Amino acid sequence: SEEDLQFAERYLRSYYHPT
Amino acid sequence: YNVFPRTLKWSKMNLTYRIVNYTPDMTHSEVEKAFKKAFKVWSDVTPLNFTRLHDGIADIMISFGIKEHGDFYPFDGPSGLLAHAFPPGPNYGGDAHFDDDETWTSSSKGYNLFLVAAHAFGHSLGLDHSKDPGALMFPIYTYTGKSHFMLPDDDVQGIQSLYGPGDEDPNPKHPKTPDKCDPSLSLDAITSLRGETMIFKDRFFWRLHPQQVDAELFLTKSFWPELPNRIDAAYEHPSHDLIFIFRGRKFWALNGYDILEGYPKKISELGLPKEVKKISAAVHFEDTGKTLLFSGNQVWRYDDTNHIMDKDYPRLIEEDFPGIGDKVDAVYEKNGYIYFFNGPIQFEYSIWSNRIVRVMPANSILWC
Ligand SMILES: [Ca+2]
Ligand SMILES: [Ca+2]
Ligand SMILES: [Ca+2]
Ligand SMILES: [Ca+2]
Ligand SMILES: [Ca+2]
Ligand SMILES: [Cl-]
Ligand SMILES: [Zn+2]
Ligand SMILES: [Zn+2]
Repeated sequence: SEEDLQFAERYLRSYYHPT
Repeated sequence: YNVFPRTLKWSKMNLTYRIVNYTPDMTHSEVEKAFKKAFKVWSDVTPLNFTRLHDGIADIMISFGIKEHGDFYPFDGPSGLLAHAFPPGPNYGGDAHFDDDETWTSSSKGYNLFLVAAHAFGHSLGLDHSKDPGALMFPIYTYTGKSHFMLPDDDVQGIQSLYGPGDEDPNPKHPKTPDKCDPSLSLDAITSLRGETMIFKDRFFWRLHPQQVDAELFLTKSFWPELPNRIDAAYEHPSHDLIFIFRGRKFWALNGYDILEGYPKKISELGLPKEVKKISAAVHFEDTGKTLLFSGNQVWRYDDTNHIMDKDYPRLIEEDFPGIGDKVDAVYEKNGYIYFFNGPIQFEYSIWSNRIVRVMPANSILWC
């Protein structure tokens, strides 16, 4: 199945700077 | 550093990228240049290579997007979210998207495309966020300064835990965040700000609140983008809410995050001679209105209340403050005690009895 594929999409990471 | 759960990493050293579309904020060549430079930060310290494709599907697909831009992780307009990236993997994995609602530059203004990209690509290669504030992979952006970019030690250690070293690091000495518990630690400058201690070391300062034992670590640029990374000396004017900061022959007056009108000034305006190249340390006393300015083995006393240097300076540190050696790295005072930092030691000095009363390690100011 595709438990293994979604794995990258959880760990999506953002980079932030406050307003 | 931190890596991704299950330690996601690429199984191949030869990686391809493609710039799918471009920001209008910069020219194609300038953008190609930033990304190339961003991949080199990582390739310089690893066995990895990066090849740019002009069509088709690459491992790292790069795109600029605004708000909802395809994946269901929309951007947020100006500031805030700058970009995002997926860990190693097929399809989305290794991909990076940049918020075009930011003004992307190759300068200090807007948001620096290379700087964000290097960070993003760290994710694309398997680094998670770092807790080290001096680390490229720190979750919060800071423009690092105008000098050439060196990848910090933490990120190098991180990336190399996945892929090993390269053959030739062009810049083998990588900047390490200072360790407050190292007994050899020596300090650049010390002051108070709103009750709390400010301890400067290289391009960092710790802020330490007296109700706390653990100091918060900041990049100096995160407070004051227009100030130097490293600084010589610092003092305060408690009432007035003012911090003064020295570096070479320039000084700033600071009210929180704001540089007062007419700074930086030249330290000559303070009445120092021309052969003074830097103020090594400085401290102000609220009750008398007088500041002490140290340089080499001498002291000046400036009268802040009448804006002139007191008579009979410079004097010798050896003569007015016997027993603390020949220089003063940093200096602050409280409750009638002056704390003189000289390499890895600090001398607690009693204004009251005019003598040293306690000797303790420098890093002891950080509850170490
Ligand atoms: Ca991909
Ligand atoms: Ca944004
Ligand atoms: Ca834009
Ligand atoms: Ca100093
Ligand atoms: Ca000081
Ligand atoms: Cl100082
Ligand atoms: Zn990030
Ligand atoms: Zn996206």
